[PDB]
This record gives sequence, structure tokens and C-alpha cells, in this order.
Amino acid sequence: PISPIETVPVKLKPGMDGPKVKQWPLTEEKIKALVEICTEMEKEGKISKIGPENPYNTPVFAIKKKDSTKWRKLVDFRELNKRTQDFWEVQLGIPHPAGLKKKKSVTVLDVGDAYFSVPLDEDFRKYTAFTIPSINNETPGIRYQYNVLPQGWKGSPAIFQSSMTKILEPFKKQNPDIVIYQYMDDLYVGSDLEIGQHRTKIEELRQHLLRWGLTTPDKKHQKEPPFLWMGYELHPDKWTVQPIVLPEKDSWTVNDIQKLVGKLNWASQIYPGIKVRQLSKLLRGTKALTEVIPLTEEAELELAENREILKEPVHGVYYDPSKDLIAEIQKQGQGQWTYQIYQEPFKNLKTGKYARMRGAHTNDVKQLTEAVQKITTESIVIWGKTPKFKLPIQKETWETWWTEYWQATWIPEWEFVNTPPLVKLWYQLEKEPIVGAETFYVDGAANRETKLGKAGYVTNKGRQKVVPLTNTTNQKTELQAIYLALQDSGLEVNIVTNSQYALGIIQAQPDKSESELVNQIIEQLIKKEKVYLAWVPA
Amino acid sequence: TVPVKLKPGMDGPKVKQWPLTEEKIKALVEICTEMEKEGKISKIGPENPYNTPVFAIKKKDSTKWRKLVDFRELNKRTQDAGLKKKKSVTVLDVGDAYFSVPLDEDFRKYTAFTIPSINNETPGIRYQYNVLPQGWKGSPAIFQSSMTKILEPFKKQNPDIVIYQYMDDLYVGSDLEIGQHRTKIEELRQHLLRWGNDIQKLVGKLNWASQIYPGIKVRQLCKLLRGTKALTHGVYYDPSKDLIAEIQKQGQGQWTYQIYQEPFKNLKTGKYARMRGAHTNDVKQLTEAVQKITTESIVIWGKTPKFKLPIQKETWETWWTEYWQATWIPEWEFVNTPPLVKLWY
DNA sequence: ATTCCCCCCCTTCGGTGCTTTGCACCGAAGGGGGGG
Ligand SMILES: Nc1ncnc2c1ncn2[C@H]1C[C@H](O)[C@@H](COP(=O)(O)OP(=O)(O)OP(=O)(O)O)O1
Ligand SMILES: [Mg+2]
Ligand SMILES: [Mg+2]
Repeated sequence: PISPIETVPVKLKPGMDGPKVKQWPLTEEKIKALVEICTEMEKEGKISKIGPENPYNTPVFAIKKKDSTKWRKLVDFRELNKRTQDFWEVQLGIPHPAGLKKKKSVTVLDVGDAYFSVPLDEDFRKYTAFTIPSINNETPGIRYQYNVLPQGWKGSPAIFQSSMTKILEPFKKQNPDIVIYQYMDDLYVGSDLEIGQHRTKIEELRQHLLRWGLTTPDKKHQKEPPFLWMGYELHPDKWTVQPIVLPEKDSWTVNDIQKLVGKLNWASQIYPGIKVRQLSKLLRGTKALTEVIPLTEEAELELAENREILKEPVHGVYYDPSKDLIAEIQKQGQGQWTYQIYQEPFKNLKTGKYARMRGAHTNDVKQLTEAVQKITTESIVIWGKTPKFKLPIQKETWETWWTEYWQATWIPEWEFVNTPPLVKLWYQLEKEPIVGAETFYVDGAANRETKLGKAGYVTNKGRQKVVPLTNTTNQKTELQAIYLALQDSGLEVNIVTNSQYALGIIQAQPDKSESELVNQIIEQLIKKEKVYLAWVPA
Repeated sequence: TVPVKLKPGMDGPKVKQWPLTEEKIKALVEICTEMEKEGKISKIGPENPYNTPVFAIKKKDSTKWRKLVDFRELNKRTQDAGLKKKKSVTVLDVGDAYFSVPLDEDFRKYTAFTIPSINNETPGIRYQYNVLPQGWKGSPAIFQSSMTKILEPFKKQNPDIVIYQYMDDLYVGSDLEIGQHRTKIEELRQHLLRWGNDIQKLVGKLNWASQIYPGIKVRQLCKLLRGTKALTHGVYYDPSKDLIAEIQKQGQGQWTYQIYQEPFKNLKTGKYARMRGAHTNDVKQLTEAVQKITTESIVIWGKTPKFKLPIQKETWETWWTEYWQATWIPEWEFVNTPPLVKLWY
């Protein structure tokens, strides 16, 4: 019955007390369901009948589980949770199907009644009390106290996992060849033993689990591929995600677009070159999760492209420790990047994408060295080793960035593939002042109160412009006098600003940014041949 | 000695664990499994809410992986010129005798760490210490207070100079800059394994006027400027404040560092250059520079500085563990702002 | 209309720190996806 596993000692944050929340009204359907589940769990010794303790009561409810016609009884334990001590969660992440080797013998086994099989500390069973309501109306209502782990408490996850470990441990010492993936109570058991011989150890693991009262039903015992594991359809040599159904609708509410972005983010780990930026910009602003957002033009063709990638079927492959890990990054435009991890051409381990904008003003070199750090950590997570990169940037284009940048920046062992479009810096700033160049001393300042600022420049040959502007700032006006030093000068110009803000935004070679002023400066720093900049505090 | 507690007001470390490599995870597993049988650590469960990051380093001996725990919050939350001999005062390490003194039972719950798994195939395996660990600030005090009985047999008839340190590496002070590589380490061999523009730039550099040294003019310097011309010692460190270290990258693998207590009042300044070699591995030079400045703050002052590294957060967090070869883990922030004003330092 | 942990992405909002009391960066929290 209830596992003979020892219990985990759980206390309440010093001073707090149990939940006296009432039992919110429930529909007769869920009333019947609750009474049936509760009657059987009573006979087994899962929930004990409660008498006159304190009046601890946490509400109960019930949802339909998976695709089954069975009901899952859950309990709103938000109140107990807030006053229960804190637990260090042990699950440090989810298992990915591409860190798994190809194995001739594999079984997927699931412990049934997983939480209601591990004991709960007796000196804490009180607080978990509940009041199954009445089928009629006000009949007293049988009230019980959970003896097993409740399906809604905060400590239940961590306690089950740490415990399932101490049950699988003696079996792991006996079988070093066996490979067990334990996610909560889902078990992936793989070895390169003979099928007839393998089965015999899947008949022995089951008995080891049963000795600790963990039944493994033979209805959810997947014995032959294609296995359904962690949302993936794992065939013996190839693995793929289970079918992904993108919603098809005419009107697109904010929540529908959020669902679409979520599905395409999930569908971007196997499908190549998935873009969501043109759709993810329809969620900036509107907060009404029901406003009917009309689909634009820059997003309709992007959604169509995403749908055409999801037309033909793709599949990954399994990790081969002998071979080498490669990552091929491609720039897709508008700050979007894609990457593919593989060991042989036209056979990918896992695909991906990077479209984050980490900063105010940044170029493609920094945005690529950020994607490199992402794939690097994802690989240390999945495979434990750094891959070798195939970045589309010239060796000297990165060498000049590495030696003319004040920050320490690295990319690990990488190599350059000549495929368009290559990442490049669109302009450069001279080291020494340019001989025979018009010099522009630019200065722009505003009045905090009146909000209008004057910005202008003084040159060495009479030219002297001053322009006023409104709704400005004592920094935004300064970064405008430079724009007036680029909009009148020829193909060669020397600029002497006075701001540490102006330089820093300019000295980092930006190529795109939110500020329409900075972007307009960048546009005219590109058509200029040899620009120079310097700062003098006078 | 044993009775130790936490600085009043706070609870304990709750730092998450960063991903590791199989070359590190396997070493950590083989070290923890071996330590468990010696009664040095003990398995725990989720009911302990505390957590400190862990990893492994290949020390310069390059014989065995050593374990390291990011015991920084456990020092920030725990309450409680002699080395002028030679120059680069140098020593080995003292962290394997630390296991001979047990931890206080009420304290052991704080020193908890987790061992991750590759591909997250298994929930993390948690442990907590049972003896005095390496990297906890109190542990040298609790150990020294009772084991100073051995901090004299090595002397016998040897005056030498001062010694001491902060974390585990008890630094010595031999003025002898010769000998058979200081073969006089016989009692040190014992009681360790057996317990027992030119004008523009130049005026720019003169902005460092009253800031650093109060009382400058910088007016006749700008006499030939601001117009229309063709561009064609005695430091004071209060031993209650924290030394601050600043590092600037100046190209060609050349770094400049300045240790100051108050802004624009520098007690130490230097330049570490490694030219090529690490070459593209800039993070290896910075990480080396960090192990260069820090030990200096130990030899002359005693406390590690707080480092304002010029590196990005993600790059440092990803790659600093590979090149680290020191027991201490100093504290650091990241300078997300050009410290490249106008050709200074 | 109701719950719990874990990973990810995308957007919003409020500390924080130097400074240039504004702008830039960063962590935490909404929403969405996936899993059990
Ligand atoms: N929707 C949920 N809400 C809360 N906890 C859940 C939920 N789904 C799963 N869990 C937790 C408690 C479950 O015992 C455990 C594993 O879920 P699952 O294996 O699907 O259910 P189960 O083992 O109780 O039923 P079954 O008999 O179908 O296996 O994870
Ligand atoms: Mg189950
Ligand atoms: Mg399941």
C-alpha cells in the first residue's frame, strides 16, 4: 500500500497556523467524482476520517486528467503553502531527447497514483484537512485528513522526487549498464541488452518498485516504439516532437497570439528558422487579453512562412559521443538569429533561435556573442560540453572588435562559413584627428523646465548653425548637435563633442536602436567615409 | 570554538546551481562519494532550504580535481606590514587538515550544496558538511584557536617574519630568497595530512585635477584651446572599510588595476600584461589578473577587494570557473559603462 | 474560477546607480508553451 519509505520532517514557518479557508461550492458532477475517489482512497488508508481537531479546512476541487475520463482530485493549498517552510527544489531542469544515445533496448514506465503512494509527516497531516461537501445540500459533509502527499501542496513535488530517487538507487547500483531517466515518476529505462534479456530486467525493476509500494500499471507501460516521452515521439533512431497544431482563426485576440507565439517557441527547437518577432510585436502595449488585434501586413506573411515551415515533417537525431558537436548560426535580420546543432550535415540534433534585444544600443557583433553564450550554456546543460561554432563573421572582423573594445569579450573555438549575410561593422572611428578635415565643435543644452533646447555647432571656416527644439533633454539635445554636424559636413569631418553620454552611445559602433535619433545618426555615419570623434570638457 | 552562529538579522544562503561539464560533474561525484565514506559530508533532502553553488578546479599541481564551494553568502552572513619579507611572499595551501574539527550541529544545515546531472536525467543530489569546510570565513578561526599548538614546532629556532591569511592558504614570510627552494618545510610537511588633439588629450588627462590631488589650475593648459583651430603616497585605509579594485582593458592584452578605498584616492596601482599567449582567451588573463590582485590585497592588507570587472556578466559566469585556480572566491560587480574616457591611466 | 513544482520565451514595471535628478541596466513578475 503506502510505500514503507521514511517520511520527510516538515514544519511551518515559525508562528503561522493552518488554513481555515472554507469549502467553496462545487457542482454535483465533481461532488460525485470527489466522493468516489475519496471512498476508495479511504479504504486504502490514503485519507483518514477527521474528528474534532482544530478547524483546519482547505478547499477541494477536481479536473479531468490527461485525455482520460478519470478525475484528478486537487486541493487549493495556497494558504498552507504561504505558511509552510521553504524547500530547495531538486529538479534543475527538463530532460531533452537529443542528449540521449540511440539504444536498441528502451522502455517507458509510469508509477500510478504517484503522490498518493508516499507517506506524509504525521505531525503535519492535521493541516491538510478537508471537507468533501454534501451531494444533497447541507448534510454535514464527511471531512478527512490526508495521510499521503497532497496534490497541490508546495512540498509535494520535491518530496516525491527525492523519495523516488532513494527507491531507484539500490536498483542503480545493481545495474550500472542500465540508464534511467526519472522525471518526477516518469521512467525512461534504456540499455543495449538483448530484447528478451532487457524485458527480464523490466520485470525486475517493477518488482523493486512494488516492494516499496509503487505500482506500475501495464496499461501505461510503453513496450515498443514509437514511444511517447516528454512530449516527443521517439522512434528507435530518430526523435521528433509530437504533432503541433497551430491555431487557425480569422480574428486574433491577444491571448490567441500569445498561444501562437508559445507554440512557435516550442516548435522552434526542431523546426528550422522559426520567427515570432513580427507576431510578438502585436503584444507590446494592449493589456486587454481579449482585444481583437487585426493582423498586419508585416506579420501575415511571417505567419504564413512559419506555417509553411510546419508543413513538411522534420526530425532530430540522437547524440553520438564519438563524433563532434557543431553549431551553425545564421543571421535572419531585424535582430533575429537561428542556430542548428548537429554532428553530420542535413541531420540536426536540435534547432533553435535567438531574438533577444539585451540593451539600448547594440551592433550585430555583440548580438552574436550573446547568442554564442546562449548555445554554449544550452550545450553545457544538454551534453555537458561546448560545441564548435560556424559563425558567419570574418576572422579579422572579430579580431578588430576584440582589440578595439574596452570590455573583455570571447568566443570559444569557432570557424567562419562564407554564407550571406556576413555580420559586419558598418563604420569605424579614427584613432588620431584627421588632417585637412572640417572641425565641428558641437554643443546642445536645454532648460529642464521649459523643455525646449538649443543645439548648434561652431566650425573653423565661418559656418555656424544653431537650431532650437522642444520636448528635449540635456542629453537628448547634445546627441542632436552631432546629427547637425553630420547633416551638413562632407565625406570627411572631425567632431569634438563635450558629452560622455554622446561618445559612449557613438563609440560602441551601434547599427540599430530604439532611439530614432541614434538610428538617424547611424544612418549618416554609414554614408560618411572617415568620421572622427573626441571629447574636450570646454 | 565549535559554537558558531549567523550575523543577527538574516537567514542563510539560497544560491542556485549553475550548469557544469561532465569532466567536472564526474570529478565532483567521485569526490563526494569518497568523502561520504569518510564521514565528512552527509546526504540531505529538500527539507533543507539552503544552497551554495559548487564546482571543481584543476589546481596547478594538475594531479587531481579539487572541490570548491561558492561560500560567499556564508561569509557575508557569519559573525566572526609584517609580510614586507622578500616581495611576492608565496606558499602552498592548508585545507586538508580542516576535516579534523567537526562542524557545530546547529550550523551544518547552512552549508548545503547540490550536484547537478548531465541532460537533467536525475534530480540533483544534495549534501551538507559535517566538518569545517574550505571557503567559510570562520573555519580558519575555529581551527587556529585550538590548533595554534603546531604554529611553533615549525619555528623551533626560526624567527622569520609574520604570516597568516584569510580563507585557507596560510601564507608564510621567509626573508630567505634562496635555499633549496625553501627545503625548510619539514614541520610544514607534517601536521597537514596527519591532523595533529594632443593638447585636447593632455587637458583631458588634467581633468584628473582636484579629483585625485586637490589644488590644480588647468587654465593656462586650455589657453591654446576652446576656440577654432584646425584639428590637423600616504594612503589611508581604515580597517573597517572594504578595499575596492578596478580593472580596465587597454588593448593588446594589457590590463590596468587600481585599488582604492574612497573614490579618486588610490592606495595601489599597477598594470598586468600577458601580451599574446592566452591571445584570444582574454577571460583567462582577467581571471589571472583577479588571482594576481587578490593575493596582493592578502599579503599587504589582509582582506580581498571587491572587483568591478570590465567583463560582461554572462561571459564571466560561463568561463571564470575553468581558469580559476584559487581557493578564495572574491566578490565582484560588472562595469557596464565605458571606463575608456580619453586615454588615461 | 480557482491548485503545485521545473525549464524556456516575450513584455511591463519598478529598484539602482551614476549623475548627466534622466537614462541605462537588471531582476521580478504577468502572459504563453512544454512536461509530470
Ligand atoms: N495537474 C496537476 N496538478 C498538480 N499536481 C500534478 C498535476 N499533474 C501531475 N501532478 C503531480 C502529482 C502526480 O501524482 C504526479 C504525476 O502525475 P501523473 O503521473 O499524471 O498522475 P498520477 O500518477 O497521480 O495518476 P496516474 O494513475 O494516471 O498515473 O505529478
Ligand atoms: Mg504516474
Ligand atoms: Mg504521465
